[PDB]
Amino acid sequence: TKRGLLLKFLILGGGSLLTYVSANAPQDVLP
Amino acid sequence: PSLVISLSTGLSLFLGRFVFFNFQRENMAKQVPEQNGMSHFEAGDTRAKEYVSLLKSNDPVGFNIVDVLAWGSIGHIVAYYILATASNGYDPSFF
Amino acid sequence: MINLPSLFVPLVGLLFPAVAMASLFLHVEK
Amino acid sequence: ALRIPRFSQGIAQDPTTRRIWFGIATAHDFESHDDITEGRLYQNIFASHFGQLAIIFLWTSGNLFHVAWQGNFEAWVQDPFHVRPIAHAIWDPHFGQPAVEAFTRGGALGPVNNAYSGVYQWWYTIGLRTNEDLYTGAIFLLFLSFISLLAGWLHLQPKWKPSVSWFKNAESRLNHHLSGLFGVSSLAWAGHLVHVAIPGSRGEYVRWNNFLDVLPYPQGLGPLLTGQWNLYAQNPSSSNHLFGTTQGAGTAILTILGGFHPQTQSLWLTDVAHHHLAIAFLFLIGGLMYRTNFGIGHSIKYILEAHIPPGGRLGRGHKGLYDTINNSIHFQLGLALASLGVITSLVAQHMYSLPAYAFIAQDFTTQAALYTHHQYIAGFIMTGAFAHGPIFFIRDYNPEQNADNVLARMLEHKEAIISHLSWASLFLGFHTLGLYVHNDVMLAFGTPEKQILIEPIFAQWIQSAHGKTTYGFDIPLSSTNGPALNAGRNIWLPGWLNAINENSNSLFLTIGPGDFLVHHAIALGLHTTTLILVKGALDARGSKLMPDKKDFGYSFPCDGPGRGGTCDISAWDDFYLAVFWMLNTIGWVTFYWHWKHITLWRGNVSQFNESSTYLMGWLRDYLWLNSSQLINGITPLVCNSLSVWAWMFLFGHLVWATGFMFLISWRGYWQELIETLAWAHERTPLANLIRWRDKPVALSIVQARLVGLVHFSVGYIFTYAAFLIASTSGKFG
Amino acid sequence: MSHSVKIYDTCIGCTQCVRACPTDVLEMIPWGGCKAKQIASAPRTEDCVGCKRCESACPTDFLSVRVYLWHETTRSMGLAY
Amino acid sequence: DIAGLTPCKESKQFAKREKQALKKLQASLKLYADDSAPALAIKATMEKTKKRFDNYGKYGLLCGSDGLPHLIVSGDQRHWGEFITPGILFLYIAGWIGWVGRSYLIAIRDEKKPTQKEIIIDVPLASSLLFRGFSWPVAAYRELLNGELVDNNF
Ligand code: CLA
Ligand code: CLA
Ligand code: CLA
Ligand code: CLA
Ligand code: CLA
Ligand code: CLA
Ligand SMILES: CC1=C(C/C=C(\C)CCC[C@H](C)CCC[C@@H](C)CCCC(C)C)C(=O)c2ccccc2C1=O
Ligand code: SF4
Ligand code: SF4
Repeated sequence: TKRGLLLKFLILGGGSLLTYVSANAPQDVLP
Repeated sequence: PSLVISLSTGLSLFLGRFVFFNFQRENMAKQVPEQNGMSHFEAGDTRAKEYVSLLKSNDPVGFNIVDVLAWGSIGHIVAYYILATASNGYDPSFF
Repeated sequence: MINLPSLFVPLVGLLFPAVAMASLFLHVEK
Repeated sequence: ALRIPRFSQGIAQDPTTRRIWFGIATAHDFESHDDITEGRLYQNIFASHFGQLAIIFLWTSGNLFHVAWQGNFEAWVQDPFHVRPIAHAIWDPHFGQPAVEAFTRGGALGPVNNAYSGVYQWWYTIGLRTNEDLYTGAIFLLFLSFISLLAGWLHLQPKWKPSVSWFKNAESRLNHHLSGLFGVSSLAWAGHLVHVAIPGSRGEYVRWNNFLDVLPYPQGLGPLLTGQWNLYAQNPSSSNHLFGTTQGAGTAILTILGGFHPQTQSLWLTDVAHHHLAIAFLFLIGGLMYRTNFGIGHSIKYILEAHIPPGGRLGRGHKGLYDTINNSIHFQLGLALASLGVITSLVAQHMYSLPAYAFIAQDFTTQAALYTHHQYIAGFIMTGAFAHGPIFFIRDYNPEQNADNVLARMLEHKEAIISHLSWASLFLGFHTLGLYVHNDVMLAFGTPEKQILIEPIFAQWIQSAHGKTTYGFDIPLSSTNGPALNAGRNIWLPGWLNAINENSNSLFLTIGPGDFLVHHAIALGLHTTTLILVKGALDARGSKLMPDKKDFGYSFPCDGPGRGGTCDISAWDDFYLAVFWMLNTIGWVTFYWHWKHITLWRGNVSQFNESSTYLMGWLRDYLWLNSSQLINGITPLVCNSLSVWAWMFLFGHLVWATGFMFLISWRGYWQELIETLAWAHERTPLANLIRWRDKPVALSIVQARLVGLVHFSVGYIFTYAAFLIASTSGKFG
Repeated sequence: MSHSVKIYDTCIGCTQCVRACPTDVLEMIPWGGCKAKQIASAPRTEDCVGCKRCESACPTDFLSVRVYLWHETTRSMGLAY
Repeated sequence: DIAGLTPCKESKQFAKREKQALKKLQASLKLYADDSAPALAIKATMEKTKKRFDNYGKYGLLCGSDGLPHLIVSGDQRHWGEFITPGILFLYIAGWIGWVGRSYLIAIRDEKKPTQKEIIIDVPLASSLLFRGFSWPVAAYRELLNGELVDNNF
């Protein structure tokens, strides 16, 4: 609801934090 | 057994047939005719060919072979040297 | 820190795709 | 109803989905689509495949980059015993904890998949060794593969010319290439192997520091320029060698001497270099053959023109084949394809029996999934070769400009050409098939005797006039002596081309009636495959049923019913139809090696002998014997050794089968229920208003002949991919 | 082209010969002498789909038409819906 | 003689084939026909593949390993009629299939409406143009290449 130019922001942001820490982990619990 | 220098003698038989014309008439490259820039139409698809120009030195520079190829091959390349040898030079008969 | 080189399969096999399946929906429109 | 796709126009405002697909498959068809000029086009393929070379180095870079920090090398260069090298680390969150089970392979830590490409024995086989000494690869190749793009642009920018007419010379180029390129491209290679590699092979290292200080000898290039060459080849290598570490090394580059070794098969150190040298005169002597302004040599017409060997007095012309191979660009990309196609197999059929690498066959896997990615392709070419030489005939070509002229007459006297082709096949058909059912009716029937089985005489024959010093046999003038060579002897054919029978790796395997069939069934392939490609080609122009089949020639797939009933009668759909037999030859052939090899390794050879002379058995032992390993690899009893492969192998059987739809479906049925199935949405709540931007349709009437195929193919080619590997890996053999 | 498939012949007479084909072909345009004197190959073709019902009947003695149009609307394929 | 081994006069591997394999044909100690008059493995089927003893004729016949016999036919040592003898035979028989193909065909295209006389058959097999084939001495080997089917008609 300030949508006035966005979405590009939420697709680096949100999707670099559903995947940055989301894949990494400090002591596996492996594949 | 092998005349190895039978044929390196032999191949610079022919490319001295290359020492040719850098010298004798006019410029380079029968001066770039057509190379860069692109002869129209005639570079077009084509030209030239001439079954008639296999002469000129057939007779003269067919000697070029026997040059290096004689006295400068199996007969110890230029023994008549000396011309500044001290930062070294020699040069010395491996033969 | 210990044992952590896992980002070049989502950024590629996952997120790079996001970009283009989004982005390249430029074929539809832009 | 808007406007989009930025090159075509009919495609651009087509309201359906065709809009999309047909966009992503007209891209590369420059010659004639909106945006084009003979000036545009040429350059629009030029800075295209400068976009090439470019993608080949981002490939190679990473090939040398999943290797240098893991993926054994300061291992496998300690001694390369047939236990599981490495490509790269497999990493998928779907993996079970049997991440621990093989899949995870010995030396390295996390799971991996090992080099079945050769790279691993040529990054090594030209020296390139130490794991502190090694980590270059991308670093260069890539500080290269970017330049590959720079011209792309630089030569795309008008100003500093992208060159237009200059694209139809020849003479100048190819008077340049087969000297400048190849010749010095050799040479310079001859350079490298020799200063930096041969030393790295038999002898010792080369240190990143010195390059002057290192001298293959004590007293330099010595004579050499002194025409005296010979005394390279004396005590060059040895045999009590220990490959890579001198000691019985000796140091005199070049030879033809010594030969095979239980410690490495592979062409000798030197020879791949006097050769690389040796040929590098001929091309350099060859380069410098045509004009390029100065005023010597040749015009590429005037030695066609009225050249002609059996022409002269046989009323059969030769007019400007130049301004039609030159004004064609398809003739071009199809004499290009083939040569490559013929030599892609000459590469890959010589790459065995003569592999030039430190440990390869005596590897026997990488050796068998590398003859074929060079048999697939190669076959895969040939077709495309034959397929851009039936486009020349339609888009380009020019009956009034080629006539009485020997490219015509080829058209004109064509009905014969396919017939005396088809007569080969039908003969090569039932006659192979008599011999193979008969051979299979007789077994089963209890009589292994009665079996029809011709020795491959003219085969083994070629070889008892070589080195196949198999169990004696004279031959009138030869005997095994009296006359031997006389003119030849202790020079040339020394220990080499003297592998003989060598049950292990003799080069030539000892051929019998099992081979007098496959060898006539690879022959029934490229013949049938080509009656269709020769035909496909020999009238993309038209014929009786469709006389005026043109202005578009190639892919017009389909025509109305009536006349006789007319169908896959575009030169594409014969190409389309061709690719099945290029996928059936390039199967019988590859199929053949392996069964042979397999058997000729960790076991017998009698096996292929009395059990390839028939057909059932080709299915039973091979096909049915030798899958074993893989399939009980998902096993009700946990994931064992291989699992990628067998899942691939059933991914193999699906992608295949699911071709068929596309192939027995034909747009009509599909479109129509989509007519009913697009009465849904429109008539159903919580999914109304909701507009498509592309109108739901069923695939084009050419498109699906493709997609079933480009589907038929992967399945098929992804099945053997997984098959052979999944069985040449335990083996046994 | 945009619909360009040649059914032409030489008689272009249309009695017990050919009529079939959704809208596309409002001919009978007598060229000053061709026997039953009605001629050519089409009228305004920017209307209908891509049949070869076009020949199937009454000669084209050469080819006969089919799909070749490429540039292809929607009203030109039943399905723009 | 050539690549495989020698004929029947000796061929060890071949011998073993004769014996095990067939004779296990045996394999049925009895299986009742002590006197009985049907079940004929017993008599021939063996003996017809079998009394084919250390004789089969004698044929030469090369026999490789496993001793299944291979066919050279290069016209030498013994083996000539494993292709030519039954080769010219294939030629002669065919060609007198199609010599008459080009005959109960070139005899029709004439008279009055001749437009499918061929779905029925005028003289069955041709039984008129029949022997034209054995009644080929020379024949097409001249008259094909000179006249009739003459380059004209080419
Ligand atoms: C569609 C397929 C394609 C693919 C994916 C491959 C893949 C492969 N091929 Mg291959 N090949 C193909 C088509 C393909 N090929 C075709 C069509 C042919 C026939 C022409 C071949 C003939 C072929 C041969 C003979 C071999 C391979 C080999 C290989 C393997 C080696 C890796 C490699 O290629 O690095 C490629 C490396 C480069 C591109 C860089 C090297 C190029 C050098 C020569 C450039 C020299 C330029 C130099 C700078 C100029 C010097 C001038 C100055 C310094 C004086 C790899 C598996 C090799 C193998 O067997 O592995 C075991 C080898 O045997 N291929
Ligand atoms: C080395 C290459 C060579 C070159 C330089 C060209 C160049 C060209 N070809 Mg061509 N071709 C070649 C080899 C080559 N070809 C071979 C070997 C074959 C068959 C053996 C063909 C069969 C072929 C056909 C049928 C046609 C061309 C056409 C063309 C022209 C347009 C290109 C195009 O349509 O692609 C655009 C394609 C795409 C953008 C991608 C769609 C391709 C699909 C089928 C994917 C293929 C399978 C794929 C690898 C599987 C999916 C991957 C999977 C792992 C998911 C262009 C002049 C066209 C033409 O202009 O002729 C009139 C067309 O008719 N070619
Ligand atoms: C295994 C398969 C099957 C068979 C038997 C054939 C056979 C043939 N294909 Mg073919 N084909 C196939 C699958 C098959 N195809 C598939 C899947 C495709 C791709 C979808 C193609 C695509 C293709 C193309 C493009 C062409 C062929 C051609 C041919 C013919 C080539 C000449 C030849 O090889 O010898 C002759 C035939 C054989 C050896 C097969 C046996 C035929 C005889 C022996 C029948 C047996 C008689 C029997 C006792 C009587 C039973 C009948 C009844 C009375 C009970 C041949 C008839 C070409 C052609 O037309 O050549 C002129 C060429 O056009 N094929
Ligand atoms: C192995 C086969 C292949 C597949 C997958 C299909 C699938 C289908 N065919 Mg079919 N068909 C085939 C070969 C195939 N066919 C062949 C060879 C022929 C003739 C020779 C036909 C003749 C035919 C006819 C006449 C009809 C069909 C119909 C159908 C549809 C039936 C409804 C259905 O259950 O689909 C959905 C289910 C599947 C396709 C199977 C599951 C697929 C798995 C692998 C799941 C993958 C999904 C997952 C999200 C993947 C995404 C991952 C990402 C990496 C992409 C279905 C799409 C009919 C139809 O349209 O009715 C609805 C119609 O009756 N077919
Ligand atoms: C119910 C069936 C099913 C189906 C539909 C298939 C289908 C297929 N299998 Mg398959 N398979 C099956 C069950 C099935 N399999 C089972 C139960 C097993 C045992 C686990 C296998 C083991 C298997 C293996 C090991 C292979 C396949 C391959 C294939 C593919 C061959 C592709 C082709 O077009 O022909 C190509 C077929 C041939 C060229 C001939 C194979 C048939 C053999 C018996 C004869 C050899 C040809 C002969 C010697 C030369 C011609 C003689 C002639 C000139 C007279 C095909 C997709 C192969 C593949 O990857 O395809 C490339 C691979 O070889 N299968
Ligand atoms: C009387 C017979 C006749 C003759 C003289 C020929 C002759 C020829 N045919 Mg042919 N053909 C025939 C009948 C005949 N055919 C029939 C009935 C068919 C089935 C449609 C074909 C299908 C065929 C094909 C696909 C091809 C040929 C080709 C050829 C040529 C190559 C020969 C070859 O290798 O094929 C061997 C012959 C056959 C496969 C034909 C089988 C039919 C024979 C057995 C007919 C037997 C007589 C028959 C019963 C007539 C009744 C007798 C009557 C007097 C009462 C050659 C000119 C090839 C060509 O064009 O290259 C020049 C091409 O490959 N033929
Ligand atoms: C199923 C089927 C259809 C229907 C069309 C369908 C089913 C299209 C369905 C789309 C699928 C689900 C897309 C999945 C493909 C993915 C791999 C994505 C493709 C990405 C590309 C850009 C490469 C036809 O139109 C047709 C036409 C002519 C002959 C045979 C057939 C036929 O068999
Ligand atoms: S009937 Fe067919 S002119 Fe005759 S072929 Fe042309 S439309 Fe009428
Ligand atoms: S042939 Fe074409 S123009 Fe004629 S009716 Fe059919 S679609 Fe219309």
